[PDB]
Amino acid sequence: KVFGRCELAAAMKRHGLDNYRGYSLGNWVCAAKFESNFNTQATNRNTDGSTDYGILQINSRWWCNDGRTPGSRNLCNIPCSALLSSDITASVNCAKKIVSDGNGMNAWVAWRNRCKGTDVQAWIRGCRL
Ligand SMILES: [Cl-]
Ligand SMILES: [Cl-]
Ligand code: NA
Ligand code: NA
Repeated sequence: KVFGRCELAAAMKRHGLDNYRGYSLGNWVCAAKFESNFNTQATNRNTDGSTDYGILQINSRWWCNDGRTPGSRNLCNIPCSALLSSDITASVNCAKKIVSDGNGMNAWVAWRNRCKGTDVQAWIRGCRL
C-alpha cells in the first residue's frame, strides 16, 4: 500500500508512535517518506547482502528474517515479508524496538540526513489527528 501522508500519520499515531521514545509523529512520517515514499512494499538490497523492508526500511541483518541474510539476527522475531503488509503494525512494533536500542532514530539513515534537525511537524500539518 502507498499511504497518504495524513493517513500514515493517523495510523502511526494509533499505533503509539507519537512521541514514542520522545520522537514526535512528524519524525516518523518524515522517516517513512524518505525511506519508502510511504510504500509498504518497498524493498532495497544493501551492499552487505541484507535487505531493507517496508515503510520504515527495516534491515534483515538485525531485525527480521528473510532467509537469505546469513548470520543475521531476527531481533523483531518476524519474517521480513511481514513488514511489507498494508497493515503497518508489524513495522511499527519492530520500529519501536529499533528506536529503543540506544541510537534512537539515527538507525534510519534517511531520518538522520533528511529529517533530523528540520521542521518535522510540517509532515503532519493539516492532518486530522
Ligand atoms: Cl511532529
Ligand atoms: Cl533518542
Ligand atoms: Na537480504
Ligand atoms: Na518497515
